[PDB]
Amino acid sequence: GYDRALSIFSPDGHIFQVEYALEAVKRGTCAVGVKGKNCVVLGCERRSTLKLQDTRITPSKVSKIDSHVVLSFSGLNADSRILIEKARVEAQSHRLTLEDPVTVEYLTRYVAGVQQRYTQSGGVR
Amino acid sequence: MDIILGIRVQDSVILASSKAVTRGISVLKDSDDKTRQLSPHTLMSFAGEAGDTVQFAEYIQANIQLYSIREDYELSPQAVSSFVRQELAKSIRSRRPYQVNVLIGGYDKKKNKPELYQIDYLGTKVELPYGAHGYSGFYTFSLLDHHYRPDMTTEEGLDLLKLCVQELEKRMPMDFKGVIVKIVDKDGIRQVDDF
Amino acid sequence: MDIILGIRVQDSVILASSKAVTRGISVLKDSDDKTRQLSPHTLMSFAGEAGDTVQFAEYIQANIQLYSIREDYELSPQAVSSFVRQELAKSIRSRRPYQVNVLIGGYDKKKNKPELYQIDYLGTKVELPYGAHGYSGFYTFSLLDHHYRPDMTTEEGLDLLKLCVQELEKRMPMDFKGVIVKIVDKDGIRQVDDF
Amino acid sequence: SDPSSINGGIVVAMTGKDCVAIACDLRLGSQSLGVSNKFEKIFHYGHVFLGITGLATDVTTLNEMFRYKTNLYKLKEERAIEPETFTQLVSSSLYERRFGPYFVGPVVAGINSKSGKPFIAGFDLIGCIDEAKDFIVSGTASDQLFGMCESLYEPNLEPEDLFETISQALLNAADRDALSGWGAVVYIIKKDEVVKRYLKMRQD
Amino acid sequence: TQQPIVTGTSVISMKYDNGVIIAADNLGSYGSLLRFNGVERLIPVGDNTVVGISGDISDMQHIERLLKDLVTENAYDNPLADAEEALEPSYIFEYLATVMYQRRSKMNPLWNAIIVAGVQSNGDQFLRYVNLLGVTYSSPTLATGFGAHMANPLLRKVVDRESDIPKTTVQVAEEAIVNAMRVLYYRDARSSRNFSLAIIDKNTGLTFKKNLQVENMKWDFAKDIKGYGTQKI
Amino acid sequence: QFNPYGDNGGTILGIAGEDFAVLAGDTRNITDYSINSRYEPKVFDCGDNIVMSANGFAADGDALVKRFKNSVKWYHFDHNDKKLSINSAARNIQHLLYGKRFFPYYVHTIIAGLDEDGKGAVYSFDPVGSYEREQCRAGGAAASLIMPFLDNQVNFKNQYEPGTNGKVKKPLKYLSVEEVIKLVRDSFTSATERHIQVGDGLEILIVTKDGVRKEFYELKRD
Amino acid sequence: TSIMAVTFKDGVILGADSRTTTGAYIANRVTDKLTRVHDKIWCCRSGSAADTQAIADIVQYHLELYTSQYGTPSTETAASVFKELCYENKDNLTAGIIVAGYDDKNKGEVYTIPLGGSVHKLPYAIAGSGSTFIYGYCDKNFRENMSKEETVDFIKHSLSQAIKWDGSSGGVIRMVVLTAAGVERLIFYPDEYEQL
Amino acid sequence: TSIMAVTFKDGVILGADSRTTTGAYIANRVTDKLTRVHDKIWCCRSGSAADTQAIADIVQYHLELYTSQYGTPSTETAASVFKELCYENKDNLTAGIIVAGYDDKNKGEVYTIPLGGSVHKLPYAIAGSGSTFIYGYCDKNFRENMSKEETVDFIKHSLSQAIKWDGSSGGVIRMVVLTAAGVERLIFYPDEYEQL
Amino acid sequence: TTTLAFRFQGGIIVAVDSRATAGNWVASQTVKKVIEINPFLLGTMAGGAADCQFWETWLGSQCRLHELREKERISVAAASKILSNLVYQYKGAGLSMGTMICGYTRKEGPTIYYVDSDGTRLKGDIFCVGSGQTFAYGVLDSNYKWDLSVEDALYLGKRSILAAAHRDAYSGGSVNLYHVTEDGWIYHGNHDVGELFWKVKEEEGSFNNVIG
Amino acid sequence: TTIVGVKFNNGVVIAADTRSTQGPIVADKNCAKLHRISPKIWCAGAGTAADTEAVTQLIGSNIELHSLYTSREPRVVSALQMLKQHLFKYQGHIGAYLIVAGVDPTGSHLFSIHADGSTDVGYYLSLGSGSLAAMAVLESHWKQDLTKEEAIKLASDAIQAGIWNDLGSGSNVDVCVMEIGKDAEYLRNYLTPNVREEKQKSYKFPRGTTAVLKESIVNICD
Ligand SMILES: [Mg+2]
Ligand SMILES: [Mg+2]
Ligand SMILES: [Mg+2]
Ligand SMILES: [Mg+2]
Repeated sequence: GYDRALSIFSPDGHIFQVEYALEAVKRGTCAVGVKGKNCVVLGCERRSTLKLQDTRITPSKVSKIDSHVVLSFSGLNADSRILIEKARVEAQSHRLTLEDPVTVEYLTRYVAGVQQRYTQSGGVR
Repeated sequence: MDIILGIRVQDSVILASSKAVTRGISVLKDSDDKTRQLSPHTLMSFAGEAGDTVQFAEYIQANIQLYSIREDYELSPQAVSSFVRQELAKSIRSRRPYQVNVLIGGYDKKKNKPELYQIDYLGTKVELPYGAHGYSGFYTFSLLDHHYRPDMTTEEGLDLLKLCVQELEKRMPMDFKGVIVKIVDKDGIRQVDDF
Repeated sequence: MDIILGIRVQDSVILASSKAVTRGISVLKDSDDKTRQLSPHTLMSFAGEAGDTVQFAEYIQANIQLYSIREDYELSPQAVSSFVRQELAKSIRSRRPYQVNVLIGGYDKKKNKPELYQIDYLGTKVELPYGAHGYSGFYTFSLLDHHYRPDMTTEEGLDLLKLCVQELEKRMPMDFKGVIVKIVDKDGIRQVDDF
Repeated sequence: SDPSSINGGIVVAMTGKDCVAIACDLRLGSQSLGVSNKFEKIFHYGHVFLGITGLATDVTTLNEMFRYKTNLYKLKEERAIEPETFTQLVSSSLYERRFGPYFVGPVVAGINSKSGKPFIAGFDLIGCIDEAKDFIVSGTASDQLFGMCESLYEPNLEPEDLFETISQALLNAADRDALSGWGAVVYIIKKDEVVKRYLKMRQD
Repeated sequence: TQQPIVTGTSVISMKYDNGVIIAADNLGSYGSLLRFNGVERLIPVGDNTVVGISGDISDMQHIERLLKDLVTENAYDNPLADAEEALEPSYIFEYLATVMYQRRSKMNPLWNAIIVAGVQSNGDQFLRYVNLLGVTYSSPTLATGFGAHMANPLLRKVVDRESDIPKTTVQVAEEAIVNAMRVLYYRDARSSRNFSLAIIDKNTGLTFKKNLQVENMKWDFAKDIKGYGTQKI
Repeated sequence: QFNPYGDNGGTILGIAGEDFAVLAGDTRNITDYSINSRYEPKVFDCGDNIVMSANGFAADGDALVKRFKNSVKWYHFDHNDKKLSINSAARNIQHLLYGKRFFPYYVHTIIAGLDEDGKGAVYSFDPVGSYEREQCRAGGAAASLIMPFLDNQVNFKNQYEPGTNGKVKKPLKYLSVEEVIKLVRDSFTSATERHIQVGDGLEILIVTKDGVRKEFYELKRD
Repeated sequence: TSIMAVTFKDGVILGADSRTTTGAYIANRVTDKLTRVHDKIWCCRSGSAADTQAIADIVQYHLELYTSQYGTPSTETAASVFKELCYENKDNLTAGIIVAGYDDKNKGEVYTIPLGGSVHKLPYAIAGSGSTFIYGYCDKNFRENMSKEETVDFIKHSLSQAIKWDGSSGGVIRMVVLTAAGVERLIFYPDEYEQL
Repeated sequence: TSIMAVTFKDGVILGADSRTTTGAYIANRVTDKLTRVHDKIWCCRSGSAADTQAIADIVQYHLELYTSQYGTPSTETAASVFKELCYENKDNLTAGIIVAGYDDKNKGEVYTIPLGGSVHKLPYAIAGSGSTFIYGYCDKNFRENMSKEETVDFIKHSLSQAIKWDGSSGGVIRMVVLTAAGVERLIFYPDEYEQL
Repeated sequence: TTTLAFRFQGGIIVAVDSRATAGNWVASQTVKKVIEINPFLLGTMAGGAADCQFWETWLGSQCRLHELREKERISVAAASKILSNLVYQYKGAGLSMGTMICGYTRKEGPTIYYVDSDGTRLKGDIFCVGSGQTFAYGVLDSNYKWDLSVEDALYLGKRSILAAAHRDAYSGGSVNLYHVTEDGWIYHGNHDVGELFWKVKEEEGSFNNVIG
Repeated sequence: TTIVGVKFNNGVVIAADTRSTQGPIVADKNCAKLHRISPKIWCAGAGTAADTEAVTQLIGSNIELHSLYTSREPRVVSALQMLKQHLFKYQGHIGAYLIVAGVDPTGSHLFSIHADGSTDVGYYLSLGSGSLAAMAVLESHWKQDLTKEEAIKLASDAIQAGIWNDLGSGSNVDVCVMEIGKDAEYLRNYLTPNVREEKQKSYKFPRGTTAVLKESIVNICD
């Protein structure tokens, strides 16, 4: 298997590949989350250099992970699908074994854990 | 386990499933629901080897729920039944096969038709107006051959089912402790509380 | 066959015996009287191998009736029970043994005491305050250990028996279709019609 | 399907000074199900005592058989059978069924009426005589009885002491066997008085 | 899982005051066929240990190779290979015992019973048994197969407990072993007349005797035995 | 077909005092109707004031004892020479046995020592690792002969206070090491009389806060 | 067992080892497998010791009764009686018997009776487990009309080899010489025959 | 099968019958059971034809590879390779093989490898079902340092007898002579050997 | 074994015997067949002593890890399901377990799950499990009402195990009693059948089949 | 069992141990395995205990009736023939393995009978589980022309080999000597090398220890 340590420390203590991943996020369309007294709203910019789009079918920016939890994102779209698919699988696996849907904190911790794992594993960015 | 039936009428599918769970010479439970909702308009009843039954049902349930979330869409009964069959067809040549028989009752919203699928542990699928697994069928199939009509109402279906349960309660050697009855139609899945 | 019970109270012996006869997956009959009057104050209930049961019961019945005519006298329950035991004890080392278990309830007129004898197919005899054959005892013996008293009336006995049947109807896997109950006392043998 | 351990039960016998003791539990079961708490396994024909463990139908049958044979003996011999002689009759009778045997472990105890000697003997199911000065054991807790007796026993115990010894041997052997217990009876036997005592023991 | 084909019968042995004796016949049976007659079943390891093997001969030859290779390995980077770091009998035994139990645990046994006889560097006598199941035990006398039934009773008359060992000379002990070998030849239908014997002594070292024979046999009384009951002539 | 199990006979016995514990076992090792050895010990000092016997199939018993001794060695290496408490030993041994749940060690295992309050402790195991602390336990071939005796003489079962109408039980109390050794010796001589696999010798390991002592007694050799 | 019977010029000689076995244990190392059923009619026994003894005992009884009524029986007659028992009870016997006797009309005769209870009249016969190993040898070395000393040597060498290879066979080599002269018992110990 | 290999003054001779059997049916009456694994290292095959062939084919491959790297292998080496295969796969083989070869240092050598995969170096060796019947004969008639003609006669007579008694053996007697001179194939038809 | 656990007005009763057998050999009379997983969770043991003992203490380790990771006590549903999913992996291998996972949580209330080695998992109000289960059922069922006082409930549980200890040869030794409430579990003593039988006979007037 | 027979100058001697087993349990520690068939024909028996007793008693009975009928002392070959034909008829199902010996008008005789009906003749014989231990001694020490006292020693030594080395054999040595021109001497417990050691403790209980529910006088008279 391809094994290279891609995320590594530099002399100043930074992991440049992680920081460069942040720049990809900074380049992504804006997304915002505001929580009310009795709700949460997720808002998302969609850049307008694209007309002739088909809005029916184009992947929407907010994804349902389970019927009670949603995930939005800024950054590389193709990357986001991988995190969403894993999150959706874990959501069903949690219901199967614990007989209760995920807490938002749990689901977040899982997704966060996946992201961290890709920062100290060989062969991946 | 043992008794699971299904009848498809004009506008709904009705599943009836025995309530007893017996291990040895003891009825451990008389209120067991041998069914899982796979999607809002699809219900699966099941019977077979202890443990295997629920483990399989819940595994299928998890898989269909995952699909629903991923596509924000509900698989047709035909699609679900085909997925289930394939899963069982794999299982039969495994190291340890799932020994579970199932009925899948669903309302297809695109066609506005109810649908009943009978599938045994080998992955043998058939669509039927009425179906059963185990010894049940040896009494009920002949009775439904006689009294069943394709244009029946949900209420006519329930009475037809009451006949089946009456016969089983007369001639079956074991006390299966009555049935839980569920109706699957255009408005989803509901449970008849008095039967 | 399957369920046969017996309770001896102050002034009578009560036998309760299931009504079902099952061959395969069919209950052929739900009103079977698993009992024979051996003499006016002696009743024998029985359960075991199909055919063997009745053949044995009727054979014993014929023998006791013959004795009664020859002596113009009624054998005591103890005497009858000992005759029955010996017959079974012979049988067990035969080419083909009778596979029949019995309860013998009798009222001994010389002692004015009711008597209950439990005898299995090996010819194992015991006199008991209450007895059962088959899986029945696994539920009822513990229950009678608790609620039974030696000075009970026939009516208290019947209620105590209703508890036993209720428990069996809750926990037994098979539908034995209720019981026929018979009382043996100083006035002979009568059948309770509503149970 | 092992006939000697369907019903369960035990018998033990011991000699003392000018006395013998024979004891048995009271259980009769059908495998795990206990059925009767009143099934005595010790019988007597005149002054000769016989205990029998094993298949209960054969226990009953053999009692009825030895009563039959000892009654006829007495009528023809014009005297009660002695234990040495009865022991021989038991052996004859079991070996007669050599290839279709009674599934039993009989034990004989008694005091010879002429010599005054205490006497005990045990038998296998096929009639072999095990004679002993000290003790005989039998039943489903026979291993346990062997262990109790072999440590607890001593010769020439007085009747009141022998009672304690045999009762303790039986009780503690019974409590390590699932198929023995549910009551106990002890017979203390002297030249011309016999005392029967029911023991208090655990009912599980 | 196996069945033994070519087999060796008893290995017998005992301790005496200064050392140990061990013996075994030279036969490789093939069922009831007495097929091979030049088979050495005592294998010396160094000048302080002899390993006697019974049971399957194909597995015995495998063990020979293991022991021969063990010697080679112990010499590697070992300046004291013929001195303080020479192979002890206790080392050789624990190795075989380890292998035997591993093989039984993998359901593929070496179909043998083995006795390791020798003298440790401190002068102590070593005698221990191990078999196909990995079962091990020590005793003043040890024998395999028929030997356990017929030799041990004879050898135990000489050394019945630990305290009898200093009182037993090599002359007495060898007499008993040689006598035991005769008895087994009378009575074991898978034995041969020819055998080997080895003495390991804390003073005289290893003496290995080949091509011995059972002698001084009683057969003369055979002539008087006629019929099986009533026959006179 | 190859049978990977054998039966080496013998029998063992653990009794726990107030400030001591004994673990006894005969020294006879058998297969079928032959004696392999009249003195082959099967009760071992494993360190940290823990004695152990694994009785039944000797090859399995030796492997187990070997592995537990090795477990004790690594417990020291990994936990700063900490003493392995008897309760911790028992639990470790459960995992050793249960690790072979589907190809078990054919042994009844008993260990003895002192608990962490200085009180005598005996633990016994079934072949797959069920374990229980007890005052008293015999294991092996003659366990059925010995155990009911110990119920009577160590825990005073079925013994009542004279005159009390069997209403007051004989009161429980700890026994001296002198009394316990008497009960052990009598247990084994009785067992030797009536069980063919038991005989030759008896070796007792006693455990106090001062360490591990031994005592050996002859048993009948027939 | 290794057994054989050999006709020669003056009569017939029977020979046998002396090993009786129960598994690999030698229950008897000095057995006598050469058995008299009449003055000059003998047999060699192989198979179950119990079966062959019970049979020989019955045959001896029959021939004693034959003798009392009709005089001396022929060797053929003796062999027929053996056969009848062996054939009719073939399901419950393990007996391989060689019958050998001396008439004055018929001289030496050998009949062998294997497991089925068939009868086979032969110049010589070999039987028992050890016989397998000397078919080659015996076929190459047997001649008709040998002398007594030649026949004794043939048997001694043959059984020596059978004993050498068959672990079930062993002990001494017993022989019985049947001629007009009478009946002679010979024995040969290991130290002689082993080193032939 | 009946097979054997015999060392003698000038080298070694291998011999074999030619019968291959499936039950009582003779699948091949002219089989060649003497098989070359090297110029002057040959083997006699008995047991399963498939097993012994598969084995010989593997051994021939090994010795060809040995030869390419280290020169001519010893007969001991060839026997060791046979053993390794037979021993390590003892559960799945029915092969009784005799290995025979000629060195110039070691002259003639014979190693026999029975079912277990043990190795036994011997002056001569016999194997196969037919061998049982000639243990007696061969032990009595074998001498060391025989001449070529004497050895050919010993083998011819021995296998003649094995064939006479063993129904599994039969056909022709093949031999292979291994000496410093080279390799010679001999054959002997029934009409010759049957009436020895 | 005989074990039971029932739900009622005032929480959960759990009662077990203490016998262990090797065939007809009574191996122990003093076995602990209840395992305390946490202050609010109990597990009962029937079948293979080792299997139950080992996997139910293992269960406790898994429950402890759950509350470290989720900062919250595990639900009875989830605890029972860890054990049942574990045994289902071993299905066919020959594990022997009849267990009941009893406990209270805020979200569930008092809850009992039957879990066995064929992989069966059932929520329920009453279960009896073991070789003496039928005897315990007979008594328990006939005297059970939801409204029982804590005092009467404890006795019924104890009396039901007694019933089985008496009749079932493979049950006995002593009774171990537990009560589980909103505040957790409370132990209610070890009750030797030696004394309990005679005490109950006298005080209750039951067990007339027995020579008094 | 271990049993033996040894011939000497003027007669024959037989011996046996005294252990009886049921599996690994010792049922009888002092059972008599030397059986009288007639006054001067004694039989040592191994195998199924009841079978050896019954078959020995039955033939013993028929020998007595024969002796009376013929007005002659019974011969060993008669007992041998009657025993073997009986046992053969039963095809081994009567598990009696017998060493038959005695003196009669014909001389002194020694035979063995297996269960199955096969008989052997010899100067020294052994049967039973301990027969190999015994035979090892007999093969080591037997010679032609033994005295009575030498034969007894050899025989009892052969039984001892069984007692010590065979788990199927133990306790005592019984001997019977049948010399020509003399009464047979049955030496019951000729050796007793397995006397139980003094117990450490008396287990005699305080009177009143055992809880009692009822008493009653039992009537044994008429
Ligand atoms: Mg109980
Ligand atoms: Mg012994
Ligand atoms: Mg193959
Ligand atoms: Mg041919």
